[PDB]
Amino acid sequence: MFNNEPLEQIDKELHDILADEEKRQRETINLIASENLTNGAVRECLGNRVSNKYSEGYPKKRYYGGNDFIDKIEELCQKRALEAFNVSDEEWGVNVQPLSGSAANVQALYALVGVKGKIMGMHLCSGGHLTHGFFDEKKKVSITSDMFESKLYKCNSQGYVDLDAVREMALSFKPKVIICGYTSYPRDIDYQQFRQICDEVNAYLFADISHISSFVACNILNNPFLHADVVTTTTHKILRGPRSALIFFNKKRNPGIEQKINSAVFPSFQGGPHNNKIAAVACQLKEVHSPAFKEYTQQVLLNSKALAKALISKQIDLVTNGTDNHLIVVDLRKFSITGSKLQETCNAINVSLNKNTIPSDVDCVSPSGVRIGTPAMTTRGAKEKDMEFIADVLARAIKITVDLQEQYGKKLVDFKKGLPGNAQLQQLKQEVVTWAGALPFP
Amino acid sequence: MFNNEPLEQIDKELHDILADEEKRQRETINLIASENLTNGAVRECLGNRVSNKYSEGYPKKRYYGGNDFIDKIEELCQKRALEAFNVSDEEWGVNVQPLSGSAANVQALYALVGVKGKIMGMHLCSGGHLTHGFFDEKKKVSITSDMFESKLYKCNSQGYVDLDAVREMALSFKPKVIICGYTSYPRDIDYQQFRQICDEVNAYLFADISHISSFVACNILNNPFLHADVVTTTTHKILRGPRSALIFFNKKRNPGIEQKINSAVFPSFQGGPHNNKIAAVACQLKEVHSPAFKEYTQQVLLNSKALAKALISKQIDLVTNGTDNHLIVVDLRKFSITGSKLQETCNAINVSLNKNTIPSDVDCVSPSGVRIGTPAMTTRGAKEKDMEFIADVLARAIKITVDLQEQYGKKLVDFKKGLPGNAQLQQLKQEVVTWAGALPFP
Ligand SMILES: COC(=O)c1ccc(-c2cc(C#N)cc([C@@]3(C(C)C)C(C#N)=C(N)Oc4n[nH]c(C)c43)c2)s1
Ligand SMILES: COC(=O)c1ccc(-c2cc(C#N)cc([C@@]3(C(C)C)C(C#N)=C(N)Oc4n[nH]c(C)c43)c2)s1
Ligand SMILES: Cc1ncc(COP(=O)(O)O)c(CNCC(=O)O)c1O
Ligand SMILES: Cc1ncc(COP(=O)(O)O)c(CNCC(=O)O)c1O
Ligand SMILES: [Cl-]
Repeated sequence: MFNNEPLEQIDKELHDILADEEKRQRETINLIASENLTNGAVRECLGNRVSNKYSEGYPKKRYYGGNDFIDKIEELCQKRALEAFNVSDEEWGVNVQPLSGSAANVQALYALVGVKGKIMGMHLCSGGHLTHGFFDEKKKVSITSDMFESKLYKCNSQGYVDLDAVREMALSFKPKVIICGYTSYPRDIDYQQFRQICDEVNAYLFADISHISSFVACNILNNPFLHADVVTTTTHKILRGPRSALIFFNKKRNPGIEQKINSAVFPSFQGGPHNNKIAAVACQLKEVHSPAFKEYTQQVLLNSKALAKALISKQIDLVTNGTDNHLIVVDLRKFSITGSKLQETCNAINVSLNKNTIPSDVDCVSPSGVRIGTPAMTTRGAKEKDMEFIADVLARAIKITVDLQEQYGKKLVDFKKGLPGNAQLQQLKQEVVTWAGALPFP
Repeated sequence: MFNNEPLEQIDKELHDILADEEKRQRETINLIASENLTNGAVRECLGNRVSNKYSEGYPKKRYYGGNDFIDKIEELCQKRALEAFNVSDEEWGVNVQPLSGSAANVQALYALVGVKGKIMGMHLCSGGHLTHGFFDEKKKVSITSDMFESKLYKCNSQGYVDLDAVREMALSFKPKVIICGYTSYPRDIDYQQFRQICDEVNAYLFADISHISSFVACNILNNPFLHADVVTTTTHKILRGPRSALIFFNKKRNPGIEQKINSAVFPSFQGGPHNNKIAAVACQLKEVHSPAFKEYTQQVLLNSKALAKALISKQIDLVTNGTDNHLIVVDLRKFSITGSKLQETCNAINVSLNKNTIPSDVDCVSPSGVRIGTPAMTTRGAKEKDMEFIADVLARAIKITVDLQEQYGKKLVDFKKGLPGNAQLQQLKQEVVTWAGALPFP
């Protein structure tokens, strides 16, 4: 007793905006480090009827039957995750039901520590995620700072993790979990030294590798699996999967972590799984293991190294003066402009990037940087030669921002008033749209 | 640098299970009360490229830009939600980012009370959801029982909400939230009475209409908006949308609950929203408001009324001896078989249903009932006349179960041993599949 008209006919208002979004995405130099583009195969999963199914519990331990084919899919997804991260399904378990990275972290953290639980994570301003225990003085911003007791370590003035400060913190504060793996961190991680600090204080090692998952998979970067009790990743970023999360747990290092974590996901926090998510993670995970995806990951780093290089060739300062991964955080201080200002300037020329804090920063408001990353563009067929152009565009943006601030004022309200109608921005968007509009597009 | 190979050629392994799943669904009499089937237009959103975007924040207040088209998509969703639930956007707000009902409830609960806060909800065994503060003696099973201090009210032997008990409890325990709205409850709710007890104790009124959302929209059942501070609903059940949730808040009764609820969702709990969810919800919410969907909802109840009647005509006991909504809970005591067994008997014949507790029950294992509902089959186009046949199938299932329990014993695996190859179940399956396979399938 339903309507079966396609989306164009059924809701013309919506289909318009979705085709507009398509065009915007197609005609953008997308530098959001956390973004990517899924193929049609993954979206065919997310669009699949497999999501009609309530399948609470676990495969072979459902509450309902009729989950014959769902069980197979959940199992295939777990088979492939551990396969793809080169871990033995005898030493490592994986949960494939978490709905997103933020849910997975909260869930996994709760499993290890529980309420009033003590956790250590990197501060937001230093490159840590909200779910790593973020608070301001006035408010416990993340549940992770509220349902848990959280202390936060900073990076040094040069933007690097200070393992010394972690020790000072870990030994005195004495937490049950220490979190490593970050949201805007341009360098690789010394996990082994984290393992060294965790042992010293009997803490669990939590590695959230959401930004760098593919590197870890493709053995391009350090392996946290060698040293960590839990590892969480999102699937929608560099892994180029759907929006979802995976929780990995070392059965060997702490048996009965399986039940602990499998129950945190359900019934502690979640209800029915989203099978279309699961089905899509399955789909992307097949691709992850292939040596073709390894080419793509290498390409991401090649592009990032080249981009960093090209930005430095133009007298632009980077934090840590470079990158080990897919991401660069530009320091804007020498230019006397905010990341807030530059983000707007880039939006006007169809350049997606986000503002970001740096180490000298004191507020999440008025931050002195932007964060770019290469996974999306790499996916669109861009190579190292193309990086000079993006660098060129970012430099021009920066110059135009400096000009517009001089003409309208350091006040953001004022500044944006200078943005529309501007001759050079229209010129630059145009060049951007020209080049962007014609690259490969899943 | 991607593969655009379609699903059938990219991952043959997976496509097959999805094709198998598709077939099972097409050939099943689905009586899972919480299930439904989405049209191809809602699946077209879930598959849309809009999920590429990271848009942490709220519309007009993102942390990024290039959210021009997403802000519109999110805005149209909140418009249509408040429309559909017939509430004024001046009086009520809605959050459209919760990833599923359990996240929404956890989020909304937190917003109202926060850590170590006091909540009251119906017990699981009495019809309550896990997210309404469920614990057992041995463990706090839901986070809602652990990150909150929860107390649980039971229905009377008759299977109805004992409002006396709720006051006896609310006045002594004195919680800050009371939750009503249930997972397996066959009758309508007296919300006013709930409003009356909440006022006496200065508590919030939490109404979870996930199972009955459509009724309430279409004005077939009591309206919780008249009395409630928060209203949560999932969107994939009777509403027949994608898997997602809505949180509704009364601004006039509770000013500044907006920021409280909006910040609970992000950044307290979640990260990026899932814009395909949002896009799909929008799509369905348009459909919800049409006079045509009111037809479907009326049809649901018509069917459930007919099914109940038909079941009673066959000497089958229902809890509350009937239904006000889409769901029936059969009491199985006169037959001396558990729900668990009958579920198994039914899965064998492509009848999907679920074991459910009753008032006499004292364990969530070996419960004395099955919960059935009509939303899915009504979707297939079943009418009141078709309800005798389903009643007929369930009666026969119940009979065959008593036979198998007699032959192989009261123990589960033993009971299962009789299940495969049984002459009568094969005739009944065929019979099921024949009638089901030929019904309209979105
Ligand atoms: C009370 O809530 C808050 O104060 C905040 C919530 C989100 C905040 C934030 C602000 C900026 C800035 N400027 C940047 C972020 C990042 C960005 C990647 C977008 C961030 C940084 N810098 C880091 N490190 O982590 C993040 N997690 N989520 C988001 C949006 C961010 C978050 S501040
Ligand atoms: C430690 O975890 C547990 O004990 C349980 C988890 C889920 C449990 C459960 C058991 C049964 C049975 N029999 C039924 C449920 C229902 C069913 C609708 C599936 C339920 C009932 N009865 C109610 N009312 O609420 C529910 N929320 N989620 C699920 C699966 C259920 C939950 S018990
Ligand atoms: C370390 C980390 N963990 C989790 C998440 C995100 O979880 P969700 O899937 O719930 O958003 C992010 C992305 N953070 C935002 C960014 O990089 O832009 C992250 O960087
Ligand atoms: C009252 C209530 N709230 C929330 C949920 C489910 O939340 P998720 O969308 O996160 O699964 C249910 C369904 N519960 C299971 C059922 O009826 O089968 C429910 O009955
Ligand atoms: Cl989804």
